[PDB]
Amino acid sequence: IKQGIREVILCKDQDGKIGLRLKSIDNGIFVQLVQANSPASLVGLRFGDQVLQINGENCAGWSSDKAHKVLKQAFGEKITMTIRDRPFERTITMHKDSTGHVGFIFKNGKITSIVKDSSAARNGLLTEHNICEINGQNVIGLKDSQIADILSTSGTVVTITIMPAFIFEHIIKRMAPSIMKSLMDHTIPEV
Repeated sequence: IKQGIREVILCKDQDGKIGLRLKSIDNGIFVQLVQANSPASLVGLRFGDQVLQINGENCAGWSSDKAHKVLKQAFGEKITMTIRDRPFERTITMHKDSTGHVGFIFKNGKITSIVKDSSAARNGLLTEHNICEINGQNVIGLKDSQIADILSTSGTVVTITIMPAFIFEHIIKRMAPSIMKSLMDHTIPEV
């Protein structure tokens, strides 16, 4: 989680699209969905991200409907956005043991238990937290088996980005779980 506000310049695709859905939370506007292969993913917008401004207009108190509206009525040429990076999330780094375990049980993305003497324990991982990303990759809507596969196919060092479930549940709300599985950008970023 990069601590600060950064600026991104977007450009609508051939189809007029930017690949973004935004959700109103606590009188801000947050990224609910980033579509793979979109101007939004290229410029590196992330699920969870706060949008403070669009085109220099403040977003405070905007509905989702309204933020969606504004994006459609902007010249594709240059959409400036000012972004606070994943303010609702934290990242934990952990080490697998000899037996290739970090030390927790989870279900539907939600960590539900932590195991004694594990790295999960030593690093103070919490239950009631939804997994957002592993080792830099968005894992939301993937099935547990897939999430579990990512964890085995990772090095010894595992980095998890987590979000309190109450907040996660407020964000994905009004999002059908297939759009997540299919459309939500699950790719390693591109250099």
